[PDB]
Amino acid sequence: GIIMPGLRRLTIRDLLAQGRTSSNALEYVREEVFTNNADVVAEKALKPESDITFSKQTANVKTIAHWVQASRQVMDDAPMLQSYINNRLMYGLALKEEGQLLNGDGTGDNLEGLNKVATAYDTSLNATGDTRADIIAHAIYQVTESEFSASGIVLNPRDWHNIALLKDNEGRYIFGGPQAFTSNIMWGLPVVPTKAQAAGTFTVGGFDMASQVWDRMDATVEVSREDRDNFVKNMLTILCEERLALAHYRPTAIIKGTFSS
Amino acid sequence: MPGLRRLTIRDLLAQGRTSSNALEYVREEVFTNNADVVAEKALKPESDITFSKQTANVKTIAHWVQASRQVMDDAPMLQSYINNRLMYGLALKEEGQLLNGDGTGDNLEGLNKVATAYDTSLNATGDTRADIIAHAIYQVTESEFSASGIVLNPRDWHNIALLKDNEGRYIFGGPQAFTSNIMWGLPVVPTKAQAAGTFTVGGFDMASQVWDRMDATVEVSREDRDNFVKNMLTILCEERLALAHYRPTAIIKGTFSS
Amino acid sequence: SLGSDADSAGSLIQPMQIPGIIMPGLRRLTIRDLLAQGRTSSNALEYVREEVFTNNADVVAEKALKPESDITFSKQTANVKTIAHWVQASRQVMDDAPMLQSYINNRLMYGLALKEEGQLLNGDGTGDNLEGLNKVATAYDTSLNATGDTRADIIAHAIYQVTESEFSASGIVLNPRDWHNIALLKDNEGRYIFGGPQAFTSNIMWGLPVVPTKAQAAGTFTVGGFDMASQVWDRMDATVEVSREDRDNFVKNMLTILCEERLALAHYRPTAIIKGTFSS
Amino acid sequence: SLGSDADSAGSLIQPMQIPGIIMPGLRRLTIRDLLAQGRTSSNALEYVREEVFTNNADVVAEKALKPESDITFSKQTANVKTIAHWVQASRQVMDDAPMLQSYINNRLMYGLALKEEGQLLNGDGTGDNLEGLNKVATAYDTSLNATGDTRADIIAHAIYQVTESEFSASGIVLNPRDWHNIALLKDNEGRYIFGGPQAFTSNIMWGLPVVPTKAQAAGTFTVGGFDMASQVWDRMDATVEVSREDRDNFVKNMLTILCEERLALAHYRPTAIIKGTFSS
Amino acid sequence: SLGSDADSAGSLIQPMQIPGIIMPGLRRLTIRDLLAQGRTSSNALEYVREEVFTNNADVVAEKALKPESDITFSKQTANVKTIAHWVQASRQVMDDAPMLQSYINNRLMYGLALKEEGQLLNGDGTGDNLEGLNKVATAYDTSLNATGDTRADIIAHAIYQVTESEFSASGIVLNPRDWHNIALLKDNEGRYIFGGPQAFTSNIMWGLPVVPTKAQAAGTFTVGGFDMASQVWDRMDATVEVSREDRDNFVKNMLTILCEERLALAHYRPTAIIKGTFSS
Amino acid sequence: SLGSDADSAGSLIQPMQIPGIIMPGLRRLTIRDLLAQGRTSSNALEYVREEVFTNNADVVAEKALKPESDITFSKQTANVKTIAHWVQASRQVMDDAPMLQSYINNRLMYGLALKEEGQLLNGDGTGDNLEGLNKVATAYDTSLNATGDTRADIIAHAIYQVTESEFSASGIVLNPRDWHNIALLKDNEGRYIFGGPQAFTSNIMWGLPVVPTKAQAAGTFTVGGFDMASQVWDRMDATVEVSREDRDNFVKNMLTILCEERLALAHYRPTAIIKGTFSS
Amino acid sequence: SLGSDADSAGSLIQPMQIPGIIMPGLRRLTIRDLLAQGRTSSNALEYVREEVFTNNADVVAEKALKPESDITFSKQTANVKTIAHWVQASRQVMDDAPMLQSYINNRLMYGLALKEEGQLLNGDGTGDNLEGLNKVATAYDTSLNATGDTRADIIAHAIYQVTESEFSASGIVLNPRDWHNIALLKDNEGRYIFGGPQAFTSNIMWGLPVVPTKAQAAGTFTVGGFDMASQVWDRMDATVEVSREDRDNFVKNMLTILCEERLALAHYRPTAIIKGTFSS
Repeated sequence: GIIMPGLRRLTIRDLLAQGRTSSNALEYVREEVFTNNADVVAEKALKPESDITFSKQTANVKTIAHWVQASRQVMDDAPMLQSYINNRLMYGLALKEEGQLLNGDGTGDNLEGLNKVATAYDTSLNATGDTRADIIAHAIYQVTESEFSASGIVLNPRDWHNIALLKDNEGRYIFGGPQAFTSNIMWGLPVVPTKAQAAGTFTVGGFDMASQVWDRMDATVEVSREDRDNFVKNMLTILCEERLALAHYRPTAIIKGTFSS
Repeated sequence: MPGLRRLTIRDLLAQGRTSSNALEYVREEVFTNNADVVAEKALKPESDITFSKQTANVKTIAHWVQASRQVMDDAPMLQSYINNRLMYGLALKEEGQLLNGDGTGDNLEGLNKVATAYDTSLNATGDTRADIIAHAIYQVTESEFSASGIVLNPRDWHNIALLKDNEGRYIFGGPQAFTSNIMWGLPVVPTKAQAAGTFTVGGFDMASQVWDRMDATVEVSREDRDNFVKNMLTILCEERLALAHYRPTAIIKGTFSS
Repeated sequence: SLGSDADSAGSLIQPMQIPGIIMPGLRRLTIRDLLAQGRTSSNALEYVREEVFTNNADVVAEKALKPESDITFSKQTANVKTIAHWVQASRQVMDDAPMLQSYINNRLMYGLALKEEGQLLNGDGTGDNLEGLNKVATAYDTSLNATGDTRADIIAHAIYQVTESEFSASGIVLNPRDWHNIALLKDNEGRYIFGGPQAFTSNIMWGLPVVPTKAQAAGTFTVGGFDMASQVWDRMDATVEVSREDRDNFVKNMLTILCEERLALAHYRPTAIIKGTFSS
Repeated sequence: SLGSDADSAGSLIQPMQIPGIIMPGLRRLTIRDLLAQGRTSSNALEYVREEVFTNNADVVAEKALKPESDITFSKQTANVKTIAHWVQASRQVMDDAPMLQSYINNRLMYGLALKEEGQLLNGDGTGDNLEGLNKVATAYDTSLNATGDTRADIIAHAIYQVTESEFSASGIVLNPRDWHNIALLKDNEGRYIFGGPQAFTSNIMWGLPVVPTKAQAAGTFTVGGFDMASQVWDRMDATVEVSREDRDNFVKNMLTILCEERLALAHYRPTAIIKGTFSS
Repeated sequence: SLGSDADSAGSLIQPMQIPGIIMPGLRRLTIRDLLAQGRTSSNALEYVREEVFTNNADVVAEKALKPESDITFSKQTANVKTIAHWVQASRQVMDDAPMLQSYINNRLMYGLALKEEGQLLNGDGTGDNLEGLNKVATAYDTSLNATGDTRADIIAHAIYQVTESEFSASGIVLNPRDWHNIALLKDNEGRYIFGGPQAFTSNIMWGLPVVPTKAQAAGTFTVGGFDMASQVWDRMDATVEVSREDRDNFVKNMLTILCEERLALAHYRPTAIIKGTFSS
Repeated sequence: SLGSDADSAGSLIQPMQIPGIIMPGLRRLTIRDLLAQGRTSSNALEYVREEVFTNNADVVAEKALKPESDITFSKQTANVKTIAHWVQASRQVMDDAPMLQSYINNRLMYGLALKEEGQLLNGDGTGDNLEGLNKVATAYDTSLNATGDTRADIIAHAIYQVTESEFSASGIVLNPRDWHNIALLKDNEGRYIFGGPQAFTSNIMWGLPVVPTKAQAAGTFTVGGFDMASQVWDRMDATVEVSREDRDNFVKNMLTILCEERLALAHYRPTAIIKGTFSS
Repeated sequence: SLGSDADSAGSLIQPMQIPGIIMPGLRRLTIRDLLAQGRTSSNALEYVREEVFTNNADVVAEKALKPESDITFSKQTANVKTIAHWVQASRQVMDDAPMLQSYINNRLMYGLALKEEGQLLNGDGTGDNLEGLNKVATAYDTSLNATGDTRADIIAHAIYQVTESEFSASGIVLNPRDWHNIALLKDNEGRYIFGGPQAFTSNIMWGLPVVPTKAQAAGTFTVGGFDMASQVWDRMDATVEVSREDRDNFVKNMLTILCEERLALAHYRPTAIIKGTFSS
């Protein structure tokens, strides 16, 4: 009966379609333009021709990891401790796992993160005298234009906090009062608060189907004694690596913006 | 996986396995033979002999390559490929020593180093490159040992077989049958190791012997130094040899002054 | 008056028929038989060829650092190309000539497999022409040429240039005419090198099979270890399909015969293929 | 004086008669035995070969239109021509020379069978005359000629030109005189290429049977796969008939001897037959 | 001093007699046995050869009038000539040497046969002299002579010229001295053509038997199918008779030994024989 | 750092021993087996050879004085010389290394037999050196040298000079080098006389066996009828004796090894032996 | 010390005697065996040979005069000659050396038979000297020599000239030195005509056995049909008689050993023998 020493919210990784691969890099097809010309046709008449543009895209596999040097003795003395450290690095890694999935520079090392792919928020949607929550509501609607049902919201914890505590001109909580509160949800959608999301920034889309995460090697932990001089110093190097790749089937289905102030 | 040519050097030489640091044999050095006609009731000539213990050490040849741990998993059979490729790359440099070993320190006593110099006065006016090799074979006789083989740079040997009389006909083989590597009833091994313009001839079949201490192997480590922390994989390919040189007089090295 | 012609009884006589059509010159298909063949399913092929082998394995002293050798690789791609042609014939003709169809097929597969050979030998890479042998092929070493060399002297030189990559030369490809002018070589004295007037010589040179094909343009020659150097990838075997519903064929009482095939040429070691030009 | 002179006693002595006539040189009949033979029962022949094969087959881009190819066929006809000749002779001479009748025939079957070759080799093709080999035969490619070649080289070139149609050459035909000078060729040293003075060489060049006949004009030569390239079709075998009632004959005490033959030469593949001229 | 000199006892010694006269070398008579032989009993011979054959055999159009051929015949004759000679000898000698007459026979019978070949070869033809082979023989075709030919090249050419008659040659006749210098031919390298010094050298050239006879004048030569080209007809065999009553012999105590023979040379095919002269 | 050098673990590792000793190149002894080998038991040899045969045999005139001939003789002597050498070693070495004892014998017998062969060929003839072949040998005749002759010709010339003694040649003695240079003779074209690069030639010349020995000085050669020309007489065969008492060998713990042989070379016919030089 | 020096103890050792004498080169006799042999009983020979045969046999016209022929004969003489020589010896020597007498016989019979051969070939013919082959021999013809001829060519010519006699050649006689220098003939390329250096050339040329004898002077050569051109008549065989009472031999204790022979050389046909000189 081992007990987990971390958090219990929703991971961006959960909001995505997970899959396993074996290839070094993945090549797929991103649907571009869909010129739909379907119409009514009389008998003995010619029919409409629709068109579908396509673009060949490639998602490279990147690797994330870290290690720790420990005293060989200490480890053999406290068996339970080692198991703990292992189950700790998995979390410590999963945090920076999101960091990439969110703001992937798309460079030689970084991945092509969501924020880099997402369509910018439409400003003309903003009304008069409407809060921050209103903006997100507009974003959810802006997703519909991609012909995809929005599912998921990513905000900086500090921001998401103040948002949940919005009041009107009288003092009433915009959200469900303390009494009837449930969990991290909004507009009937899952909310993922992460320090990865920069303050003032936000992301919304139908992640559950827009983009999918491809796993090459599941996050694991390996240990070595003969690593370098670990042997002559009586050390134990613990490794925690994981290699994956992120694909993007629809950039339109994702949106990111900024809270004006 | 590249294919090899017809068996080389190693085959020309005597092969034998060992299990020691080095080899020690005894060769006769100077036989001061003063045997002569003797006048009656006079003092007879005094002859003498000199011996020496020559030692041939066991050297080690190897090289390694470190590849990305991921690269290996993304392509399984690659492993098997590099292995069969390092064995080759090594076995090539192996001959390199056997031919041009410096003998100094680490380097082995290569044939060309130990080999007795070629005689220039043997070259006559207007001789083919083949006439020279013919001369060499004779010089080998000055040791009382039959010539065993010839070693030439592939290109040189190539231009040799393509010789022709002042008529136009080919000497070795008329432009049909594959010209077999044979000169004056002697096997000819063309190796890149032998630099162009240079050549070697001798009674290899019993002039020198190659002693294998350890056969060529391929070992792979995952924890070598950084490796594990750099997600690297080290492939190793080593071999332990020992080259002996019984008769140095039965080996000639020269240069085509063409 | 009663001759054998139009004006008279000639109409009464029936010219004897010679059952069986006369199939013309059938060039012997080669080249493809010289390469490795294998079926595929994808429209493209990603392979790799050893580019540079920086081997520097030396002797190592005891307790010393060993040499680090390195290997360079070049990721290559072989795209699948399509070759074909069609024929539009009258539906009547087909019904009035039984075995005709069976003929046309065998007669198209030929015309098709012909351009196939023409591609493999002289590709291009650009457009749709596959990266043919000659295109990829490493150039000949002019330095090898000496003085007073024959044409056969050169091929001998070329064969050595193949050994550079380390691979036995599998065959030689020459234009029939050049090959011909070779078999008829005479020494500075007058007699023939190969067969003499007594008899013709077999298609063998320097112990290697000689492949003379109209495919190889005159003045050019190719040598290498084809059976290893490059492999052909068969996506779709050469097949013949026929449709009467095609275009307006149904309303015109017509048939459209199609003969197609999908290939893809992959090159493993260009270093093992030499191409050159006979100096006239 | 009683000499053997006419004006003395020569009258009494009668010269001895030598039985038998001195038939001139009998040329060896070839060609016919060379070509394929078969008999018919009609006045002409009809066969069909492929003429134009427009093969526009090629590589095709994606979504593109394919190359259209077309084929052409033609009905080639070979008519049955007739050859003959007659000889009028006095009935007196016929009765006073028994063995003669049976003789004339032998000298006619030959005379006719001789002009048979005359056609088969140089058939004018003009209306009545048969379309002989030379008229049909594809001309020799002058380009094949190299610099400083013997006559033997030329023939070697010829044979190759046959291969340029995918057909194995059968035999060679040259005027004896030309063939002679060839057999007597010698290298720059002085030795004979074919047969050393001790004995004459056999009739074989480049592994092919050589047929020397006065039928072939000097400076001209023919090569090809005769054994199959063309076929002689017999309608009526050579026959000899005699009539004493033939028109005027009877009243003038004459005898008319006739001899005829019905043939038809077919030329299936002309691409496999070459004819050229030596550079005198 | 009793020696064996003329003026001493030498008179007592009688030299030893060696039985048998030393007869000179006898030329191997060939020509005679080379041709066809057969005897007669008349004065001359008459045979007949097809003079001129007018071969008009040709392709005939239907309903047309056929070509007419004609033949000519000529009667050629061959006379019987007489060869002989006599030796007038004293009756004294004849009786004092019994075996002499017996000897003279084997010396006259031969002596005649020697002059027999003489006519047979270089028969003047004019008057009584038989029309020998050379006179009848067809002249050599100077046109055949090419540049850089040897003496052997010519004889080879000659043999071909015989084929123009349509008859294969069977023999060659040259003056031994000329033939000799032929067997000793060398290539531009010095080596012998017929046989290296060690070896002999059979009397065979170009597959034909060579016949060297001092009868054939130097510089001249002859080739043909002799055994079928001509026949020698013997009227009366060689005979030897002796008369003492001849002329004034009875009163001079003498004899006259005669030796006569009657021949008749028939030349059937003058076309199958060729005479020439080494232009050098 | 635990190394394998003397400083660390070098001691622990025992180098692998190689059984036996490496004897230098043993020159193949010839000459001795080239002559007649007979037994003896005296200090010297005596025989007699006809020196001068003044043959004046001639034609005689009747009753006259006949010619007077005369003969001359001489006694030739052949002394018995002695060859030997010794080596003294520590009795300790001998007892410690068994093999050495028997080894030295095989090295002294040969070491002697060599200087023996060296004597037989170039025996100074002075003092104790026996009169060797080359000294006794008759000088080559320069007159035989013709312009443009190869070294192989000169040898052939020598053989003839041997025949001048009515005795046939037995063998040829050449310095390995000179012989080698000969085997590599080329004709004016470029080919080899014996050679033919594919295979090396045997040691035979003009039917005579060739003997290349380093004993023969460079530029010098010998030819004759050795087997019947000269004879080697053995008084005492090669033997090896040892003694611990040879002089102070006792009080020094030494061991003296001796090896001697007694010979006598007889030269019967010097006229059948030749020696000369080449152009240097 | 006690050495083997003459002035010490060597006087006690007796040199081993080699039994027998070393007889010089016994030159092989030839000539005599070539010619036919038969004994006589007289002192001279008489035989006759047909000298001039005037053969006028020709063709005779009818009832005309015949040709008169004529023959001539001449008596040929062949005188017998004697050859001998004696050697005076001491009575003492003869008794002190047993086998010596026997030796002399075998050394005299030879010495004589040697000058016998010398006569037969180079017989002066003048006075007592026999008329040897060379004197009789019909002079070699000069015109037979053509431009660019070897020495072997000349001998080939000689053989032919012998044929003009109508007789086969039996052998060839040359001075060994000339023959030898001939076997070493090289073509314009440097190859040996007879036998390549490897092989041994046989004593045969132009199919005829060659006989090299010192008897034949250098530069001279003889060819013919010796086996029946000349016969040697033995009157008295070679014998050896010895007397003590000869002259003063008895009072000086001497023995005169004699060796004589009586021969007679006959030359039947000189026309079958040729002698000449090499133009060197």
